[PDB]
Amino acid sequence: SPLHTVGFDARFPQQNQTKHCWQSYVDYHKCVNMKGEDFAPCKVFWKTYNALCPLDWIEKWDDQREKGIFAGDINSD
Amino acid sequence: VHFKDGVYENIPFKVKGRKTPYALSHFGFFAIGFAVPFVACYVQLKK
Amino acid sequence: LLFSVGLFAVVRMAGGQDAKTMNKEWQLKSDEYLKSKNANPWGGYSQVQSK
Amino acid sequence: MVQRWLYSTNAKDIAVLYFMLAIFSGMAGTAMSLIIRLELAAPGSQYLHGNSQLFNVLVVGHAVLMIFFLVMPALIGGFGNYLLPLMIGATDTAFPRINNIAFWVLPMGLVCLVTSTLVESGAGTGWTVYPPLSSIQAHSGPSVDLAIFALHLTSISSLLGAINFIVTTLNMRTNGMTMHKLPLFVWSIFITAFLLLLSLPVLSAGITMLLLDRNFNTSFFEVSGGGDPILYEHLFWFFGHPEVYILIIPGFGIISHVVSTYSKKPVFGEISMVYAMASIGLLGFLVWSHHMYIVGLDADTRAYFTSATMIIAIPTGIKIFSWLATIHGGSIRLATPMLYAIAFLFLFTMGGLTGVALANASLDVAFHDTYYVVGHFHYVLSMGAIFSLFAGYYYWSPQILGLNYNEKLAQIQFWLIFIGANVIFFPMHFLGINGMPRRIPDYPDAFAGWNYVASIGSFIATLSLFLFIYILYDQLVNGLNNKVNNKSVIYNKAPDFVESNTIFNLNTVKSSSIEFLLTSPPAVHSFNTPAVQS
Amino acid sequence: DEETFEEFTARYEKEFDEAYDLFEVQRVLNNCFSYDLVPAPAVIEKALRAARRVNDLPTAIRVFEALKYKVENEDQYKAYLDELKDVRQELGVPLKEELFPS
Amino acid sequence: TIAPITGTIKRRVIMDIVLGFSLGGVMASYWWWGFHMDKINKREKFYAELAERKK
Amino acid sequence: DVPTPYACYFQDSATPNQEGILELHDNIMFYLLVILGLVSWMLYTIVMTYSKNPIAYKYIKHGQTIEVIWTIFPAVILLIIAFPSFILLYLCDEVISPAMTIKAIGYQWYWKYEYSDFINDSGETVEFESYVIPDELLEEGQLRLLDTDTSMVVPVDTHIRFVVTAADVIHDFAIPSLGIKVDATPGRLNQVSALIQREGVFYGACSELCGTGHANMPIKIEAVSLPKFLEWLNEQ
Amino acid sequence: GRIGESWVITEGRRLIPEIFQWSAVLSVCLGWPGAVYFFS
Amino acid sequence: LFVLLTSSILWFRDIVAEATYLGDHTMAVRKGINLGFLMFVLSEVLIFAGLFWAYFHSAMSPDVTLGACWPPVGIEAVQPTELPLLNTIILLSSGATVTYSHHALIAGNRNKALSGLLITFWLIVIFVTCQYIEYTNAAFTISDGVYGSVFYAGTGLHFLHMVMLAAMLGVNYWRMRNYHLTAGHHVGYETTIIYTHVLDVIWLFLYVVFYWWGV
Ligand code: HEA
Ligand code: HEA
Ligand SMILES: [Cu+2]
Repeated sequence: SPLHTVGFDARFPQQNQTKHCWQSYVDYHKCVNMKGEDFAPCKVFWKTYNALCPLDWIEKWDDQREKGIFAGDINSD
Repeated sequence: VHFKDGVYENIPFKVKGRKTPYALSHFGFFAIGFAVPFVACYVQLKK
Repeated sequence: LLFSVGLFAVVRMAGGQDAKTMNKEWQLKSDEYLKSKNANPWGGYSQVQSK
Repeated sequence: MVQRWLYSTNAKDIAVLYFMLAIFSGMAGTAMSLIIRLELAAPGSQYLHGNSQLFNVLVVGHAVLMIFFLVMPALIGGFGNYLLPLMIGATDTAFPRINNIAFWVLPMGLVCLVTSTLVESGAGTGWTVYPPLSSIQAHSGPSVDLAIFALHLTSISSLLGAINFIVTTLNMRTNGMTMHKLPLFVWSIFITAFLLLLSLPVLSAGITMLLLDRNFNTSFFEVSGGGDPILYEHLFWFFGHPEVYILIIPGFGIISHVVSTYSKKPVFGEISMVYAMASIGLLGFLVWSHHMYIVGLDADTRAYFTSATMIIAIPTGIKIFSWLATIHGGSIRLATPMLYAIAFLFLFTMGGLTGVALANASLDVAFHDTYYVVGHFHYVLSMGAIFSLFAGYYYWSPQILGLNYNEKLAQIQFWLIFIGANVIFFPMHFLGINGMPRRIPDYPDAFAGWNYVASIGSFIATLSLFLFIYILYDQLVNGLNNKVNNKSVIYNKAPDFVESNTIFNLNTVKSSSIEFLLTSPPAVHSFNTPAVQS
Repeated sequence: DEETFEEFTARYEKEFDEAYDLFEVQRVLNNCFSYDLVPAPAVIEKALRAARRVNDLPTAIRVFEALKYKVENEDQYKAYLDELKDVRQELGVPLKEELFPS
Repeated sequence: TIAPITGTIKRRVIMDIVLGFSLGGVMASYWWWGFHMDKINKREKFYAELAERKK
Repeated sequence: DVPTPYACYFQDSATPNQEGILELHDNIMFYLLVILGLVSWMLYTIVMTYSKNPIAYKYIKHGQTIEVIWTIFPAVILLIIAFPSFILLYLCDEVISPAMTIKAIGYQWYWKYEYSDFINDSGETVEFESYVIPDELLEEGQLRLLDTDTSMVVPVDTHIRFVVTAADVIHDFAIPSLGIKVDATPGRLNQVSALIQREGVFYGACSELCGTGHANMPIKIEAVSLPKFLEWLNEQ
Repeated sequence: GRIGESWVITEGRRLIPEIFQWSAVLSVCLGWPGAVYFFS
Repeated sequence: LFVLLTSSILWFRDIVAEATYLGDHTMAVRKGINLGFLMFVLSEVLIFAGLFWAYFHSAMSPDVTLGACWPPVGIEAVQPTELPLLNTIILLSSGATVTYSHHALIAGNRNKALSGLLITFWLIVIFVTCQYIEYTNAAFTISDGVYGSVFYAGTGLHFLHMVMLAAMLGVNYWRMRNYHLTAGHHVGYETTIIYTHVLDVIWLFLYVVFYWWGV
């Protein structure tokens, strides 16, 4: 990471990033679990939920989805 | 209720008394000055 | 001031020893360990405090 | 005979009783703070076997006791109920039952807080009670509930006292007295009472909400359950900062009264700074949030908060220069009130300097929660409250008792507290620049010498408190001797090179009120006639 | 607000017309010397005659040593010397030969 | 016997404030400049090692 | 760097933001010292002159022109000292070309750090533990309250974000050398921008109450060469 | 006269009495470095 | 707790008894006690406002997780709504009919005053009975799993002030039974004239929301 991976902050420049991971993950989940063939439209913001967003919440959501019970206030559809 | 000139009676204590000529109550004040932190330490630990 | 220093001395004497570690040599070892590598800022100045 | 000291319908008995309670709380707090500093004199376990739980228990006891039972009760109650309705010409103050109820609900607070501090679990979160730091999981038992009840009853007492003062000012004004030219003390108490009336209810509501959370086990400010403790954090800030104003502004009024009745000259810009103090009271609700720069607010919000917090800081310097002009061109005497006011103003200038250094938001990132912030507020609160109370006592003891107090003992007392404060507070600059990590029972031994000198200063302060109580004994036992001889100061102000001995003898005091030449407190029926002024 | 200063002077003379003791002399002297204004020889002589209406030589000492040490005024001496010389020669109050050799 | 008087209020405060500002500035600036040149030489040295790290 | 006994100066700067803010604060405290000297000379000369003041003036009240002069002087002074403060805050609050991220969600009474940006071998995250060393465990080679179970490695010469949060109680991620300190609400999430410039070892602590074991919750970080740092993230 | 005696102290407050102000703060150097040398 | 409450009520009735009995009443004492009681009711109003704002502050939903968008859909707990609406509507009717019934009493002080006092007693008895019907098994046990118990807690804490309102009305009636509170230095009347005016405003504020909002 030679001082430049994603450039200037555009997703959310503010220091607080509370409601940041959910929006970055809902679109990825929608693009992934709809046909399972092509992920090109959602293949540009990987570092948004890989580095900018904590991976602990992402893995917790993945485990919750795997076990069939989710903790977040989301919709089934 | 209206018999206080206000020279020495304003203090909420009695100056008179041979057993306590402001010597026993004020020694108790001395004791209670450091009593509460000492007992607070003594309840859980040693001084 | 004299009462302050005398009472501090007597209460310190009555306190007794309460440190089985951190002697002068302990501090010397720690300072040598800290100020031997890892880009030392001119070797530091961490002198041992006192007895 | 006991109704005088239990059902005092007169304000003076309640004033002296509040003074006694506050001085008892203050001496207890000073002794236990000496114990704490002895624990922090050297790293390790020399007198207390570690017990970080106990360490924070006495730390919060220190903070809560001195904030809620030393600075508050006497410093406002005595001066208010002894001057505000007396100088205006009112015969007797109203609502004795309210004051008695406040007094008799106080021991509830004292006993409950003693039990809370003297349980095995105890509450030890410090002056900050923001959950889940103040959660019942760590600090179990009844300590939180007792602390909450003490908070509620103390808030009720202070609010009722402020209401009584406000109604006395609004209704019991004499016919011959304009409102615009009120003395600085009256306006100071007015602003303090209104700020208290607009600040205490918010903190009381927050404390009630926390009590409901702790009792009914609901989810308002806990992190689990979608809670926001930052709401109560903001409530506590909007209490404390106006509460800081509540603690300081009456001290400003007391210093103004002292300098006006001593320097024999008017205060520079008196009406202009009455208007400025009114503006401060009106705008204090806008600079309460300069501590939350790191919580995660927006950059624009940071800019607004910092702009407010250094745009409302000018009147401090305005008051400094106004009192400097008040002591300029006049006669200053080598009396204890002069030196107390001078030391208070100087150390307040350094405290405000440190605060202005803290005013910047960019520097706060590396400066917040460092040692500098705690050093700054210890500076301002310590000197302000302690020196204001000391000056008030040494300036008002012959006013309420009439028995003279030794000049030599007062001067040596001042020197002891002054040198202790300076030796404690000078190294804090180096301590802040190094980054001493706060609230650690076993701190790194690098700061051993500075901790030693701080302990020496604290012990100097404690022996100074012993000198205080011995001076009280000396006054009680030899007031007649002090009146007989010249061992104690007889007159507040020295004559000028214009006055003959007889003329000065029959014109000993030319002040703005009759209190100085009012005889030692008369019976409960005083000021039987209205005060006329032109 | 750079208010008028001769009004207080006229107050001094009207209280002189109502003067009843040395107390009024003390009050007017204190009020006059308190102001930043330097008193002219006319008002100084008026104050001197007010003090002498009771014939109190110590008050003359007071007023003369107050004139000698009223205001620094950038250390004005020669005017003070000549003024004290004339207000002395008008009546004669030799006192500087006693307290000075001390 | 000088009649025009009351012209001393203005300049007293002015000279006092300018003298105070000058004295405070000099007193602070002594140690400020000393400790600042100490810091600046230390920072130049640190920049030297920073450059030599990549050089 | 490391706190030292009887120190007289701030530790070596670790990020350009730190040096900038310390220099601007130095200029601010220069102004503060000169005005404090002003006030001190005022007090000294006034008391020295008036300890023997012959006459007490009584009729100087406002002086409206010069009054408004010293009333508008503090406003322009604070605006002058705030313009550099304004530009410094405007530059610091923004993030310019961040490179990678390190996260620290410490539990109660001890710290936990997360290196999810780097992959250990293939895809999997990097995570380790770090606990305080008490007096009993204080052997020959460890420091009391300054040595932890595992040090925190930092990528030298790399823009780094600090996505910090907590679990139960607010824990303060404090590194004085890097000029970074943010209180981490357990339910919230906060990130700041910084980058280390040199190689060195820095020590920190928890400047926010945790509980019974609040004191023994230190922060021990360090910096090494880039190949060594990459190798450490590879093996761990 | 009015001008010559005006500068007796007006310009004389920069070199005559500055020693008093300098000595009013001399306690720091004698005290704190001395304590540092004593302990260390 | 019961004996402490009885002791407090006994002290209050005793002190009003000496106030009505010792006489020596001027405008000073009447105005002072009226101002003090107005300050007390103002403090009660401020307590009401603070308690209302305690649950009102969830409007913009500034939370971070597990919710942050009221209502936090995902949990189906017991809804507090629709339980106390009968009590609040009957209290609204009583407030509407007594908005100036107290002034009618002070103007007339006749058999119409007796009828007003009797209907006030009957309505407060009905209110306390309808509060007492759901005492233990109202919604559930308050031990765990809180999602919508805040409205119930608010109603429970608000009922207390109505309880002492009924208590003060009863003690006033008993004071009239003791032949002490006549049309002289009246203390019950001087407060009950403005009691409805200071009570209806805050209760309407608490009823327009907290019952039509947050469901
Ligand atoms: C009201 C403000 C105030 C004042 C005056 C003080 C005064 C002092 N404080 Fe404290 N302090 C706080 C407010 C204050 N403090 C707060 C908010 C905290 C943080 C709380 C925490 O987080 O829990 C704190 C914390 C705090 C700590 C941190 C605790 C730790 O973790 O170990 C320490 C450390 O030693 C300390 C020390 C001192 C000392 C030595 C004084 C000395 O100045 C004491 C000297 C005081 C006296 C001189 C009293 C004299 C007594 C009298 C008898 C009065 C007589 C007067 C008359 C009635 C006439 N304070
Ligand atoms: C006596 C009460 C008092 C006073 C007067 C002040 C004065 C000031 N305080 Fe402070 N402060 C506290 C009480 C006080 N403070 C307390 C208790 C805290 C701790 C709370 C918490 O953070 O936990 C605190 C903490 C605190 C912080 C918290 C730091 C952080 O975020 O963690 C900040 C930050 O901005 C701050 C700012 C200021 C400022 C700008 C002033 C200024 O108003 C000072 C005014 C004085 C001057 C103006 C200097 C002298 C005059 C001049 C030289 C005139 C010319 C100069 C200028 C106009 C620029 N204060
Ligand atoms: Cu503020």
